[PDB]
Amino acid sequence: DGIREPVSGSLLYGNNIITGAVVPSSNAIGLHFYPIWEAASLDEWLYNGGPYQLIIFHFL
Amino acid sequence: MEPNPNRQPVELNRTSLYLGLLLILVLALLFSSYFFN
Amino acid sequence: ARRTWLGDILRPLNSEYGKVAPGWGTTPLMAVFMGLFLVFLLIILEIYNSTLILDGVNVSWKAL
Amino acid sequence: MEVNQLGLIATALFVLVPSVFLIILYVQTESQQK
Amino acid sequence: MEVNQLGLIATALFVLVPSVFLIILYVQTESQQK
Amino acid sequence: TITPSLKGFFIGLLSGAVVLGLTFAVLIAISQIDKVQRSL
Amino acid sequence: METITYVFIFACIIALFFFAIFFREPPRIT
Amino acid sequence: METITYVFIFACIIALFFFAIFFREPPRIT
Amino acid sequence: AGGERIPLLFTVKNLVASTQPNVTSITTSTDFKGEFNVPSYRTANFLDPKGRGLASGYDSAIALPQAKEEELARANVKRFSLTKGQISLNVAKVDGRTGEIAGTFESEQLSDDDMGAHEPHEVKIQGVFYASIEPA
Amino acid sequence: GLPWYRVHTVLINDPGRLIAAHLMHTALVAGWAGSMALYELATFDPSDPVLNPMWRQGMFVLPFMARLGVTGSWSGWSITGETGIDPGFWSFEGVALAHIVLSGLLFLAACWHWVYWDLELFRDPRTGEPALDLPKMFGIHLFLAGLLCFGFGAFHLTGLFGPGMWVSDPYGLTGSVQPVAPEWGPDGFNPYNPGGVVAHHIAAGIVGIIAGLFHILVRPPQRLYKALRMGNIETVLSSSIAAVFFAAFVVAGTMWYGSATTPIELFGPTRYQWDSSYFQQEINRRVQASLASGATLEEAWSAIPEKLAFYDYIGNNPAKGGLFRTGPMNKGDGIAQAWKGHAVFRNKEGEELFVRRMPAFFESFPVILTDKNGVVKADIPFRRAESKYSFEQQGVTVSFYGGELNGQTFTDPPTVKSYARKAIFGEIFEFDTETLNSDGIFRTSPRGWFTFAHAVFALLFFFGHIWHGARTLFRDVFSGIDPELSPEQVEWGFYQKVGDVTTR
Ligand code: CLA
Ligand code: CLA
Ligand code: CLA
Ligand code: CLA
Ligand code: CLA
Ligand code: CLA
Ligand SMILES: CCCCCCCCCCCCCCCC(=O)OC[C@H](COP(=O)(O)OC[C@@H](O)CO)OC(=O)CCCCCCCCCCCCCCC
Ligand SMILES: CC1=C(/C=C/C(C)=C/C=C/C(C)=C/C=C/C=C(C)/C=C/C=C(C)/C=C/C2=C(C)CCCC2(C)C)C(C)(C)CCC1
Ligand SMILES: CCCCCCCCCCCCO[C@@H]1O[C@H](CO)[C@@H](O[C@H]2O[C@H](CO)[C@@H](O)[C@H](O)[C@H]2O)[C@H](O)[C@H]1O
Ligand SMILES: CCCCCCCS[C@@H]1O[C@H](CO)[C@@H](O)[C@H](O)[C@H]1O
Ligand SMILES: CCCCCCCS[C@@H]1O[C@H](CO)[C@@H](O)[C@H](O)[C@H]1O
Ligand SMILES: CCCCCCCS[C@@H]1O[C@H](CO)[C@@H](O)[C@H](O)[C@H]1O
Ligand SMILES: [Ca+2]
Ligand SMILES: [Ca+2]
Repeated sequence: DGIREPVSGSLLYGNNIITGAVVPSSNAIGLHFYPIWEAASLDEWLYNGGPYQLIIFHFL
Repeated sequence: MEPNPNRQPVELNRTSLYLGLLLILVLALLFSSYFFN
Repeated sequence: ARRTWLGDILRPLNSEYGKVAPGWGTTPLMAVFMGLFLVFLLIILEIYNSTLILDGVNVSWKAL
Repeated sequence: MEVNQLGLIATALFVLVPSVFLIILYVQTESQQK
Repeated sequence: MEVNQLGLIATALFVLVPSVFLIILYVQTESQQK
Repeated sequence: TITPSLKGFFIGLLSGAVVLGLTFAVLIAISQIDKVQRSL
Repeated sequence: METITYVFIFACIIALFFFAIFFREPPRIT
Repeated sequence: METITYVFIFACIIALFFFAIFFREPPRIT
Repeated sequence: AGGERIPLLFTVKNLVASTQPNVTSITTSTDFKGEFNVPSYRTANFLDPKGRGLASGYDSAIALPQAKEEELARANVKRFSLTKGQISLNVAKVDGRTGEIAGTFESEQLSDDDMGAHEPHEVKIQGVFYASIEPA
Repeated sequence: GLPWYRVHTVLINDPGRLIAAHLMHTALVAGWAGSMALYELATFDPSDPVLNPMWRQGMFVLPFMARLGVTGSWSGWSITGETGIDPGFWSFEGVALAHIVLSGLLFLAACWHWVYWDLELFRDPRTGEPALDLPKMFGIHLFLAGLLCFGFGAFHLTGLFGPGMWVSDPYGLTGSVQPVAPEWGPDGFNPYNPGGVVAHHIAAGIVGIIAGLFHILVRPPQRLYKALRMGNIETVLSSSIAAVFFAAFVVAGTMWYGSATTPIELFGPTRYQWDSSYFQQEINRRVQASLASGATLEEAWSAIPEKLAFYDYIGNNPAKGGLFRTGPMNKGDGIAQAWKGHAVFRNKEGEELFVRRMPAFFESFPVILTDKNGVVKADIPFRRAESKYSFEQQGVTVSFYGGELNGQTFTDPPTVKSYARKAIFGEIFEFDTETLNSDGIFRTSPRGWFTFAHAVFALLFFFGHIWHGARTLFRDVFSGIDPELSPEQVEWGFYQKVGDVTTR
């Protein structure tokens, strides 16, 4: 939600199958296209929910 | 002993094996979170 | 098949497979007992449900 | 995470016991004469 | 007693896995054409 | 004694018996009037 | 331990998909 | 849980004794 | 009931017990009341199953070489108990010719504390007694 | 070959091996009972039937042994808190041992009946085919069931030759095993009257004996023999499954609502005693009676038994659990140690205030305090900026009467608020949360777990009934419909009566 309140979705970060998720990209991004190469680093890309966009666009 | 005439062979074909393993594994994937709680 | 002492004693108890009384036999009497039993179950259900409330019958822990 | 300590063996036997049942039955079907 | 928390599943799988292997082999031997 | 709810229980019992009795009386009468035809 | 368990079950399912497709009983017309 | 485990294995061994004796492959002269 | 075992050092060690005043003769009305010492049920050499003791033995849990010691202090550091018990003797019979008396007693004392490892229990002991008195 | 879900149909025409399979099922069930009792004895703490009774400890078979008169251990304790009792052989341990031995003997009988399956007894004397005369078997077994039912009621439950049954006062404070005389009037049909349980077994037993004799002596009418397929053992499976799911729904119901056979000292209180404030009303009655007799408030509340206060606490309500919150209730709120006493809240004006109690529906619940007329006087706010009723603004204090905290008053707002949070659960207790590493989350009692399993199994057995009733009445088409099925039988207008070729 773009308010610097990160939601944990992955198994290794404390989730089980029922609670786990790939979390949607940041509200600060909005509808902006956020590929890996728009981030300064993978660490930034991950914080802002880059995986969600890559996955849903390739999936669709 | 004289043989029992009521015996019958039992079968599980390969598709049934695959279906059954899928059922078990998916049920495990589903209930395991609740077993760990 | 194997005969045994105990099996010979019990033989007459397992010897009438398929034996029936003619026609409807005691079906009418059976229906009467079924109807009485339906009314019995309805009574005990309605007592437990507090739909049927009887003098001296307090359906509660209090006054057992 | 503070999970149930029996969750691991519960899940393991939940998978293994019925899976093994099916594998026993499948393999002895294949070994029957064709 | 403060035993190892994996001792139970270790013992269960130690029994189960090789016993199941033998049972599979035995049953599919019995089912072969005699 | 016969409580109000025991009287009510009897009314319900009688009402159900009347419904079932009239239903079967009517069905039995119609079944006798309008019989299936079978070849001898 | 929980993560290993979840990923293990998932991996078995993916393996099962592979055998169920490529090592299925072949359909045969008789 | 440990005691259950030890007694379970023991009980399985006693059962195995029973089958190995009374449900053995009968020795047969041919 | 339920199996818990209560060891105790049943004792009248160093008993000092007195009657009522004006006992010109001991009768079936005479009573004794007094106090005694209850020393530790085990004495100072006794070693626990890991070899720890007070006047002998290890002073630590040697099978846990790098465990923290504060949590084991009560098991590691043996202590020697010394408490008081109380007893009453009720004379029920007297042989005036022989100087023999008999009756019932009730005593109260603490049980074994396993050299400080746990709290003792309170025990009440009832029974019979006999005593022969002689001029000295 | 046979599909996996049909392997046991090899028994249908093999009475000897069916008996062996039934013996083996019986051996397994009796072995479970013995094993379960031993596991419970290895874990049960008998030291406090007041605040740590069996139903707080996840005990499932212990209450069933106690219900019928097994109350002592060979180690000297009894479930009512006695010491130095001698139960004789029939202690909890002796019951468990008897079930283990029975299990072994049934196992051996199963082996014999499996090997010696081909007994002449199982063959029809006319045809030489395997055959069971099920109508007469039903009479024999019904007669036996009636004799056993009658004897249980007339000898065991009455104490005439046996121990009786568990009975208690209406608040579950003084339960014990007692002889019970039958109640032959209409209050015998009151579920809460134990004498009706006794009368039922006497009367139903006699009826079973009479009907058993009828079914031994009178053959089924041909029309019922044919309609119910009484030559097919699967018809018995169908109707037996139906009777069993009926009985299972009944025991689920009487466990959830309570009856003379589901007493609260064995299975815990019911959810409805919380819904109706059953125990709170009796507590208030006793306190008011003490006050009317000139007791002080501390004396009135100190006269409340801790066992009675403990029932007036939502942590013992069986509708507060969770499906995967496993184990004993003690694993949740903890092992109850002591009543803290009755908390009386007051505001700065000195008006007595009452914490609104949590209904069973709510996993969480706010803290709201009213006066005796239900007017809100204080609460714990969520948003603070427009708070009007905070404990700080209203000067809320809490004083305790009876229990551990008797005579004490707290004025520090965080402390007062902490006690108010506990008061939504009813009476306040001190718990040992360390011994079991309790997690603070409510679990249900054996009353809840019994009810869940038996309602579920009952519903599942409805399917079994439907399935085996269908198999019975449709046996001729189990493998498919007639390959030469007359299209005139399924098209309209050919036959006057559906499916009757004699109707043109
Ligand atoms: C069919 C193969 C395919 C397709 C369609 C995509 C598509 C995409 N990838 Mg993926 N990718 C692929 C294979 C593919 N990928 C493979 C094999 C890898 C491993 C090397 C990756 C690794 C990868 C990463 C790491 C990322 C993407 C991303 C993207 C998105 C941005 C792509 C972009 O900017 O292209 C730009 C190129 C053009 C605009 C040129 C187009 C040239 C054509 C000829 C012009 C006409 C296009 C027009 C729309 C016509 C369409 C109509 C019809 C005729 C097709 C887009 C959803 C990014 C993403 O997910 O962001 C959220 C991202 O970060 N891809
Ligand atoms: C040999 C005699 C015997 C005796 C004296 C006992 C005694 C006991 N059993 Mg054990 N048991 C036995 C054999 C016995 N058992 C066998 C053979 C098995 C294997 C099936 C078991 C399996 C078993 C289990 C699984 C459990 C016990 C338990 C117990 C205890 C409580 C019993 C109870 O609540 O029953 C309740 C009995 C009923 C409610 C009977 C229901 C009868 C139905 C409704 C009749 C329906 C059909 C009938 C024909 C209808 C017509 C009736 C007619 C009169 C009109 C008690 C110590 C409990 C225990 O505490 O274990 C430690 C327990 O959980 N037993
Ligand atoms: C004077 C003699 C006498 C006395 C005092 C009793 C006393 C009693 N009988 Mg017994 N009885 C007797 C003679 C006697 N009986 C005789 C001669 C017979 C013929 C053998 C019976 C047959 C009998 C049966 C079948 C039952 C009783 C039951 C009872 C108990 C009733 C209170 C109760 O808990 O009901 C609770 C039970 C009900 C209120 C019945 C519920 C009926 C349901 C609603 C029918 C539909 C069920 C179906 C599966 C649908 C469920 C759907 C659902 C999931 C929503 C009470 C102990 C009942 C019992 O065992 O209770 C524990 C019971 O079920 N008796
Ligand atoms: C009628 C059956 C029954 C009931 C009501 C109880 C009740 C109780 N047991 Mg006992 N127990 C039983 C049978 C039962 N038990 C059996 C058969 C065994 C041998 C395994 C035991 C061994 C046992 C032990 C070792 C212990 C208990 C304990 C307890 C207490 C806690 C229960 C709990 O946490 O459950 C939790 C219940 C669940 C988590 C529900 C599981 C639901 C399953 C997994 C659903 C499966 C769905 C299926 C896969 C779907 C297939 C779909 C497909 C068809 C498409 C409670 C009093 C505990 C206790 O406190 O002891 C003092 C305890 O330690 N029980
Ligand atoms: C008294 C109870 C009872 C009995 C004696 C039977 C007996 C039978 N059933 Mg029926 N049935 C029942 C109740 C019963 N059923 C109930 C409650 C249901 C709904 C769940 C059914 C639904 C049903 C179906 C849909 C079918 C049968 C079939 C059969 C026949 C073959 C059984 C077999 O080979 O399974 C072999 C079973 C296995 C190899 C493994 C089963 C594993 C289960 C699913 C999981 C774990 C079970 C666990 C050990 C059980 C503990 C039970 C306890 C909690 C009660 C046999 C005549 C079959 C039939 O009609 O064949 C012609 C068939 O298709 N039954
Ligand atoms: C969905 C419900 C349903 C269905 C489709 C079936 C279907 C079947 N049953 Mg089963 N049965 C059921 C529920 C059902 N049953 C219930 C709840 C019980 C009581 C435990 C039974 C007990 C039973 C037995 C003992 C037998 C069957 C048999 C059969 C088969 C033959 C038909 C039959 O006898 O119907 C029976 C009729 C009905 C289910 C309808 C009854 C309608 C009642 C009398 C109306 C009552 C109104 C009520 C008094 C109003 C007051 C309500 C109160 C709350 C105020 C057929 C497979 C037989 C079989 O298997 O043959 C091989 C067999 O022997 N059934
Ligand atoms: C206490 C100890 C208890 C131990 C119990 C051990 C055994 C219990 C396990 C039994 C498992 C049986 C499985 C049989 C599996 C099997 O054999 O299927 C195939 C089988 C086909 O039978 P046929 O009549 O064609 O016969 C072929 C024969 O070879 C079968 O023996 O149909 C069924 O068994 C009916 C049930 C179907 C169930 C199918 C479900 C598949 C869907 C997948 C669901 C998961 C994905 C969901 C995605 C959302
Ligand atoms: C031989 C012999 C003997 C012995 C015996 C014995 C030792 C026995 C045992 C037995 C036993 C010891 C048994 C046991 C059993 C058990 C069981 C049978 C169980 C079952 C279970 C189940 C079935 C479960 C299920 C489930 C689960 C798992 C989960 C949850 C859900 C449910 C619940 C479903 C003697 C010496 C005496 C003598 C004679 C001979
Ligand atoms: C911990 C999990 C444990 C799960 C254990 C599950 C065990 C299941 C045991 C299955 C038993 C199979 O039982 C097996 O059936 C096959 C047929 O199917 C029989 O085999 C029989 O039929 C076949 C086929 O006509 C003939 O070729 C063979 O000569 C004959 O003996 C075997 O004699 C028997 O041993
Ligand atoms: C087959 C029955 C085996 C007998 C079980 C052991 C004796 S009985 C056993 O004794 C313990 C110690 O006194 C008690 O704590 C426990 O409550 C009691 O069940
Ligand atoms: C399998 C071993 C059986 C051991 C038998 C010990 C009997 S013990 C005996 O039993 C009587 C009847 O219950 C009691 O009344 C009596 O008090 C008790 O001492
Ligand atoms: C200021 C907080 C402390 C004041 C007392 C809190 C209410 S009471 C408190 O509640 C805990 C949870 O149930 C129990 O585990 C514990 O036994 C009990 O002391
Ligand atoms: Ca004296
Ligand atoms: Ca803790």
